Amino acid sequence: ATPSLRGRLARFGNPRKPVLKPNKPLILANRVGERRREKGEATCITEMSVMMACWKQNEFRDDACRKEIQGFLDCAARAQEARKMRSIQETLGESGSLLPNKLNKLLQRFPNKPYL
Amino acid sequence: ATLNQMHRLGPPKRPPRKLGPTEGRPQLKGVVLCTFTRKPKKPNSANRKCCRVR
Amino acid sequence: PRYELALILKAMQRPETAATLKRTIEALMDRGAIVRDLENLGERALPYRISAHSQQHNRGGYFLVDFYAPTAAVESMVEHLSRDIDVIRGNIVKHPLTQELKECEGIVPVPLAEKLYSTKKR
Amino acid sequence: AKHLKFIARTVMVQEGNVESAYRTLNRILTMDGLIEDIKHRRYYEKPCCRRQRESYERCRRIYNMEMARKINFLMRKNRADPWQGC
Amino acid sequence: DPPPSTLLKDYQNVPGIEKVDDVVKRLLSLEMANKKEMLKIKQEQFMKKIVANPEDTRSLEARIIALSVKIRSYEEHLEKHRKDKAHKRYLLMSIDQRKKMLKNLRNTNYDVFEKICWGLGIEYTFPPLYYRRAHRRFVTKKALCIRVFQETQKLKKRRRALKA
Amino acid sequence: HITGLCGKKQKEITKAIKRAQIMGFMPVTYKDPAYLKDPKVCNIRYRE
Amino acid sequence: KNVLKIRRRKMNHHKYRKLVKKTRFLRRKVQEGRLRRKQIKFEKDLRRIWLKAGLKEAPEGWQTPKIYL
RNA sequence: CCAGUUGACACAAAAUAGACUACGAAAGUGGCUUUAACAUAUCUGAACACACAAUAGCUAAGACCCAAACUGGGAUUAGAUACCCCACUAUGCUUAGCCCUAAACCUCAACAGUUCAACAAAACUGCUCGCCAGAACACUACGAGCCACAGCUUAAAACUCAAAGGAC
RNA sequence: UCACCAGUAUUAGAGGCACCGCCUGCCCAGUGACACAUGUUUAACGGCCGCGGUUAACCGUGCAAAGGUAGCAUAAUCACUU
Ligand SMILES: [Mg+2]
Ligand SMILES: [Mg+2]
Ligand SMILES: [Mg+2]
Ligand SMILES: [Mg+2]
Ligand SMILES: [Mg+2]
Ligand SMILES: [Mg+2]
Ligand SMILES: [Mg+2]
Ligand SMILES: [Mg+2]
Ligand SMILES: [Mg+2]
Ligand SMILES: [Mg+2]
Ligand SMILES: [Mg+2]
Ligand SMILES: [Mg+2]
Ligand SMILES: [Zn+2]
Repeated sequence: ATPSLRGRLARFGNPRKPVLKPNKPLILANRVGERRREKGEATCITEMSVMMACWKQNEFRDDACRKEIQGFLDCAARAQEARKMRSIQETLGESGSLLPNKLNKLLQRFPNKPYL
Repeated sequence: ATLNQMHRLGPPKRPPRKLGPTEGRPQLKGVVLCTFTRKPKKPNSANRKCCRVR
Repeated sequence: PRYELALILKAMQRPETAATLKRTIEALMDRGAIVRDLENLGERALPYRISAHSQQHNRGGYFLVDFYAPTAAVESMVEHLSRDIDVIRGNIVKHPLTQELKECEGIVPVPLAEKLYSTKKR
Repeated sequence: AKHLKFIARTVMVQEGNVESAYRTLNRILTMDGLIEDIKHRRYYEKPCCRRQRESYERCRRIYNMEMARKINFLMRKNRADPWQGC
Repeated sequence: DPPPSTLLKDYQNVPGIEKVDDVVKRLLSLEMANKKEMLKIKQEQFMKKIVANPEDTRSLEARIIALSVKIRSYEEHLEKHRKDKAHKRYLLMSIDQRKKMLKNLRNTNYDVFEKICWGLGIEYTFPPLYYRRAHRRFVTKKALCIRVFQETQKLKKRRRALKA
Repeated sequence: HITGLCGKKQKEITKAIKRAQIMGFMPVTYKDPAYLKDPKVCNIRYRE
Repeated sequence: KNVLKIRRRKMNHHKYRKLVKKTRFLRRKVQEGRLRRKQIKFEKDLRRIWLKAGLKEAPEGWQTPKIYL
């Protein structure tokens, strides 16, 4: 629920203290916050670990650790496919938040009127 | 301000002024002692003369 | 004024608890009070393994000894309680029913911002 | 120390899906209000900086609540061309 | 300074406690009362002793008595824990208000003012004119001036007595 | 915001909670297990 | 606004601090001399008062101690 | 004698409520209990006065988890006496004394009442205490006063200026 | 258990300086004392630098412990010195 906010700004009638000192005016802007994207995460951790364990048990031959290297390559291909799917969905469907353009146009249809 | 403060302080005052020659002397009679030279400030540039008069 | 003793004891048998209650009541009466009521929540489990000079126990009661002690005696009674060994702890708070409740009627409709910025086209 | 050992913050797990229990514990900690507390306790927060942080947090929270209310109120208009007159 | 056995003010009007269980009579006593009850009892006693119109709480006499009782309470408080300087400021402001009220009463009535002064006991001392804030230098200067005045007075007396 | 109490009522409730925590009538770092039979009073966001 | 007045004030304060640090013993000597001159002036004023206050030779039994230790 | 469970376990403060405007003349003050209580049912009224007053620094009284200026080193640039790290002296503290500063700024004075130069908190009506009407010099010298001796309150004078300054 | 002692770390013994005020800045290469797991101690013995430059800062530097910090000044302070 919207909390109180009367006795928080430094105003004429207000005889209290300014517990809330906003650095900018509280005016609902016609834009919305942008959704973050991209992050150096480097996926494929479980397959990397199992491949490292296999290579430690054996040496470096591809015919020995085939059971693990095949899964590692499959997981790498799946990660590439997931990256491509995310890049595609960035323009089709956004997960979590909605397209900022929708709210931008909605506010453009009925913008703010603070200056009367 | 209020009238009480203006009454306690009072109207302003007209202080005097004084140039170099005290007692009001627009035309003085000095004696020359030196005839050195001096240059102006940064913008202006010259080598005008400057005498040490008493 | 009225007061209430939040006596918190352990599961230290019946006669020992009775003797401690008698001692506390005698002290309260000597301080100039009048016994109002005597209640207790039974020697049940404690909210956490607490020490009481100086063993750990997990089973203790919450005896309530109401009284009408004077004004300048609460700190002395708290110090006396802290001095006791069998008593775990307990802050003597005034009677709760004595505080006349201020008749409130739910939340009121808080209005929106009542003018906070100038009127300029900017 | 003087409190019971294994009772609280005991998010059980099952079905070999620790990610679900991990997210549940994360949500619990976030709703309780201690992750940010520990993150700020990583170093000493000056009283001036602490008050500034609290003020900024309150302001951002009020703004976010107002924006959420406005969105919940104005999400109705999302058709396309109902009139087509112009 | 009422005795520690008298009943309260609001409880004395009703006769329900005058003839009731001894526990209630013992609980509703000054010994078991609070500071506000003692203050009210003292105010009532002073009003009945000095003020000829009791239960006023509007004129200047009742207000002056209340201010004096408040100043006494502030003094009793500042007795222990003197570091509380906010209470000292409140005490100074209350003393100033009491002085103003006494001045107003004296300007309005002189006989009643003298009666109140004799009753309460607060002497009416004139306030110091100027607050030049004397210092060590000025103090010793004034002392030397007084000494020189006495010496020159004695010298003039001797000179006058010289003529036989 | 989630509980939905008034100023005075919430203040009294939290004061009583703190008094019980200090004196020793309620666990501080957890909830009393001997009194769990409580209907859904608050909107427990966690656990849905 | 810009912090120019206050920055210049702080610079002047730092210059004064450097001045006091580089030289302070001569300042203390000048202060001692000023205190001595003030004491001498006070004694002369007391003597003038004694002379112009009718009687002379200064009242007996009085002492004029020196202030400032 | 370091990292992880448990057992006798900090003279500093309380997290979610802190998504509350609460109390004070100001700084300021929120885990609980208490000894007392916040003048004015006419207002303003002293920086010739009375009460004081964030932190800052000092003399003793013990040291603390942590940090602790200057310090020792490590990689560092021609140079680091700083930006990363480890420990510490006075110190962040109370038990006894102080000095009397602030971006003490919400830089919007108190009392009763009404519907704009620009940033900001739109204008004011009647009354009252204090201050100013150029900048560096000038949180200064000289005076005066102070338990303060490299300190603090008011506080200038000659010279230079064509200026200093706030908003967009 | 003859004093130091019929005393006990705020108590005694061996030393440097000179009450009170501002201060006691740097250095264990060398000697001494600490086995302090290789380091401490300079209020211990002792020491706090040179060459060329627009009457000097700052440059190029060599060596170690620092290279005289504050302060006072023709000194009871090597002729210069009257
Ligand atoms: Mg105080
Ligand atoms: Mg700005
Ligand atoms: Mg403390
Ligand atoms: Mg102040
Ligand atoms: Mg530490
Ligand atoms: Mg340093
Ligand atoms: Mg320390
Ligand atoms: Mg402030
Ligand atoms: Mg006034
Ligand atoms: Mg003023
Ligand atoms: Mg030395
Ligand atoms: Mg010589
Ligand atoms: Zn409530």
